[PDB]
Amino acid sequence: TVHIDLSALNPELVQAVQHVVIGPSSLIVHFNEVIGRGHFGCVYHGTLLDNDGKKIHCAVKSLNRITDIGEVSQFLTEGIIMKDFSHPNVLSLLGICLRSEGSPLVVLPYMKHGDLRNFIRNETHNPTVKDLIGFGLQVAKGMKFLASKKFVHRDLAARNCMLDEKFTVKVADFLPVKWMALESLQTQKFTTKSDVWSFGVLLWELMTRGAPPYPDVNTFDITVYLLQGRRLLQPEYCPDPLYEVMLKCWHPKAEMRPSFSELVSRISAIFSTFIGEHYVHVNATYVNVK
Ligand SMILES: NC1CCN(Cc2ccn3ncnc(Oc4ccc(NC(=O)NC(=O)Cc5ccc(F)cc5)cc4F)c23)CC1
Repeated sequence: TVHIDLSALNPELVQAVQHVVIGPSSLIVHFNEVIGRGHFGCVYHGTLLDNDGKKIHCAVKSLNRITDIGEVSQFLTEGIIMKDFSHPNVLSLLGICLRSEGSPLVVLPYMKHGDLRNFIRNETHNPTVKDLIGFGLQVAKGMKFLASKKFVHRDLAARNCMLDEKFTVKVADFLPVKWMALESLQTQKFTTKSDVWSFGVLLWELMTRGAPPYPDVNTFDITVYLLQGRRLLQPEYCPDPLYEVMLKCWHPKAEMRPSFSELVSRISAIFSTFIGEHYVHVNATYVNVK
């Protein structure tokens, strides 16, 4: 029972929130266990009673409160944006259950290992070149899926990719100038080819085990830096063929950049050549760098 006129939302718009709803008669939320509140909502640990037995772990997403109906359609329209995202490498929506008491919730599958960036930066973890390339391969597969749905991410980065118990990457979304294409920096226009550029930066984050891109650069003022004729350097443990792909992702002519289908293809080949014997270590010069 909220004190806001919600049905004044977008009928012939957000009516699909029903054929996706999952009655509270099966979802248990743990408001005491907070996994993390990014900035525009609190995320807790949750459980789902699948049908009449199967219980499953998950991450419940909720918002502040009354800042009007506008932001309620924003949190909903979005969660519904994931509804059609049926791909193993894309973070999906379990459903949306409604109490309407002052904060609707979106149910996501729990990601045991959190985000790809914190996971790889972890010194207790021991990824090989193969594992890191594999994570990158999984990201390209999800992006290949998203591009096919004509969905432009606009914010692809290791911090936005989630990792689950089976080590399956789920591309997700929790101005990032350092991941932006030259043409986007200049004309604020985002495209799939601009995601490919961000994917090239993401591969660099992976091979550097989460070092921040261009530490030394003004940020913004990245445009002037790139225009001087610069790109991120090849990480120590990055295979040449992979750096070559990174260089392609950062092509000056967007249309000249490989598609995500080509990226999956190219990267699956590179990945196939490694056996898991080359361990990737952290770079002394990147450590502690923000
Ligand atoms: N970097 C942060 C740090 C905290 N961490 C919280 C966390 C830990 C474990 N989990 N498990 C699940 N979910 C956890 O948080 C969340 C992680 C992602 C989302 N995403 C959305 O709400 N929406 C989308 O992703 C939309 C979208 C989907 C696909 C796209 F290609 C583009 C956009 C919501 C969360 F709540 C969590 C998290 C990553």
